[PDB]
Amino acid sequence: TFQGYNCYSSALGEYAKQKNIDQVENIILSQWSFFFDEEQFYKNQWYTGAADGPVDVVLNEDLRNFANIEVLEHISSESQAIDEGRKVLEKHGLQIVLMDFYYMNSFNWKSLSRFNVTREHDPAFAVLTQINENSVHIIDPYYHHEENMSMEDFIKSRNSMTKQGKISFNSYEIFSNGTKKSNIKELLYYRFNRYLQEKMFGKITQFGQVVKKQLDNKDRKWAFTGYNCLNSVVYQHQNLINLQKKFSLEMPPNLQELLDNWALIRKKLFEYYSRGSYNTEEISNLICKVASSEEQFAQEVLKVL
Ligand SMILES: *C(=O)c1ccc(O)cc1
Repeated sequence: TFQGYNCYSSALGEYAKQKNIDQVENIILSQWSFFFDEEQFYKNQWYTGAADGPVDVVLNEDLRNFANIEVLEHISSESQAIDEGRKVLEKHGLQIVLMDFYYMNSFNWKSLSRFNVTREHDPAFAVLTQINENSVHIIDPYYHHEENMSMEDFIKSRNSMTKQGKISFNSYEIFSNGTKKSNIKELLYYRFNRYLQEKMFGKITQFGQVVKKQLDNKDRKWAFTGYNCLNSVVYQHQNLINLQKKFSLEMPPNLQELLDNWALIRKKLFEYYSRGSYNTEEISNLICKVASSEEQFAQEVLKVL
């Protein structure tokens, strides 16, 4: 399945790939973003990484602004959701749905030695491919997993209260109003220019300073949340490496090194959470160092691209 850089972008891109909808994948693969929300940090919601969620509104703006592609949110009800689903499958073949990940658990945490897989009501995305009498078929494109789910579990998952709001059978419809094609260099220039002008590297520094202040926080789950949140940043870095390879782009020479720096930050957050270490000072230092490295990298991308 199409990885994207977050659950929402993975779902849009998987839909786009299966239905050869032009430009959606390229606009996702060329995204360059960082956010930090101190209020979400202290409510242990998804507080950093590529984009606020679960819907990536900045990506929606990019799709409209560059390709004249709209993403329309539909809201439904218990009585109407499945019949509306059948009509969507007849007309478009797929439906992108908001789902409580509590009912999906698409990722094998035991592969990374985490056996205490704490259950959480978190909104995620699935691509619905088939409606049966007592079951549906879904793809979780972010975790490259597909399953048959009972009709009961499907309906429950689409109607549950999560830590990040109330799901009411929400579905996302991508429609092109007249697609403008972009060169990958144009899409990257706009993103890197926006990254610098909005001082997104500054939000990395803020994250670093907040990590330093958790020295004596007895609660460590911010570090697991941070670990999960930063997978989006690793994916954007890998996506840009893949774009560099495909289109023979000129990049500053330290792109792989930056990906490695984010992978190390993630490793140390995971080790801290798992009581492997006691090193918030070290983690905060690495975050503040990568903030400056990312600012410098972005300035150099605008020069050499
Ligand atoms: C994507 O939306 C998503 C949600 C929740 C988890 O845990 C992982 C991925």
